[PDB]
Amino acid sequence: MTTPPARTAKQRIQDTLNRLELDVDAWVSTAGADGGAPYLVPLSYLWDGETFLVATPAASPTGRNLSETGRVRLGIGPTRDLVLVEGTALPLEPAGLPDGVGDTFAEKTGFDPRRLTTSYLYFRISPRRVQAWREANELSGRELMRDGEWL
Amino acid sequence: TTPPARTAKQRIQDTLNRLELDVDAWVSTAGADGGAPYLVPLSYLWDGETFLVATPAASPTGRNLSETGRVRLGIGPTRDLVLVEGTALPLEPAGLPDGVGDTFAEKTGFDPRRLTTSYLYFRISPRRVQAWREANELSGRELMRDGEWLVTD
Repeated sequence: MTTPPARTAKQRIQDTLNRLELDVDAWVSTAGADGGAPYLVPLSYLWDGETFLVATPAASPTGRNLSETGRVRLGIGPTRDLVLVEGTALPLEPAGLPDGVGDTFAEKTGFDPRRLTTSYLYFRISPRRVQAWREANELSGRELMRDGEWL
Repeated sequence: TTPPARTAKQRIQDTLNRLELDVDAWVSTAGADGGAPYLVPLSYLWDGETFLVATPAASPTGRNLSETGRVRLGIGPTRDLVLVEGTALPLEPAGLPDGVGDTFAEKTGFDPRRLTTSYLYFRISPRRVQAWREANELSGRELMRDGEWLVTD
């Protein structure tokens, strides 16, 4: 076993899409609206090929930060074979979520916010930047998406 | 199969082993001006008491750490996670305690003291730690609060 050469954007994108399809959990990094207030939690996600869907209690720090700021970073994969997403989050009421999407979320993740009595929100997160890199080798071409578009 | 939920004493020992073993952490920070999250993995050294990370002073992480002093760390593989909330203080490469720079370099593979780019080390004092595996361990996941490991009364 050795270190593979820096990836072609094409091969990195393929690897990145496979990862997003396979993994169930992401590190979800947010910040308080009032400054110097980082927050980090793991959440299960549903990826559909263009946006992520997650769910958290509306009153959780994360819920509040996604609701109040709309800004999120996702860390997915091993730290030496990572996918980092900068995204924008919009809240969705469980009661309004399309039936099939709700069902798919619950099949993928093993829980269903619609049935929980604690007030949850779903958040649909639209990727704006995506970085993927293993090693220093791959820092330079790490940006795979900028402004919602694969490069 | 899903093993029964670990006790607090065994979780703590397992958590300490994980901290001693893993090389990298997901380092979560925020800008001073609000709604500005930042996330990146960095290498760390854990000594049983504090974490030590190093980054260019001018990196987004370095700037957030310097300006805000607050950090969250996500450590461990899938469904065996450790989540740390901590406060961070800077150490110049020339102001490390004796022996620490060497230990850091051996653990991580790089030595800020020998690089031209201006690095800071940050020493992170944990205040809260949570650790859990499957859903059955959501209960009992908090292992440190207010800077003290939790020991049953």
